[PDB]
Amino acid sequence: KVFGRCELAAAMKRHGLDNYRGYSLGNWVCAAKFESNFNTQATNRNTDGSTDYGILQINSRWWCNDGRTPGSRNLCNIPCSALLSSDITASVNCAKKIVSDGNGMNAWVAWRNRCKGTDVQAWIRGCRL
Ligand SMILES: [Cl-]
Ligand SMILES: [Cl-]
Ligand code: NA
Repeated sequence: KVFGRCELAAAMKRHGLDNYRGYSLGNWVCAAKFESNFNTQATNRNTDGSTDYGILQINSRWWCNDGRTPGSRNLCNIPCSALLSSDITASVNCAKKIVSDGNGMNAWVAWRNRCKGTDVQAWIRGCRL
């Protein structure tokens, strides 16, 4: 599924991401935009053989099992394919564990490089929340 901007904001707000660990809704929408272009089916292979999955590009080395990342952990206890569903619930629940692990949203390289320190509220402007 390819979300619209306001549609995704509404879905994320309902799943409890607005101000989760102090990160306002605009941060999560901005990160999803630049990680996946709002596409729940996005995948990208990394140089170490791990793969990033889904709307928030969650990585198989630490967070989910895809059966081909040797010596990886499965800290969210999910198959990585669950992160590609049109229902973002699995992605959101796993992202909550990532953002709580100490490094906040710096875990997402695109957030660090393209959202951090910008006017992230612009990403939810005009949406009916
Ligand atoms: Cl915001
Ligand atoms: Cl933080
Ligand atoms: Na894994």
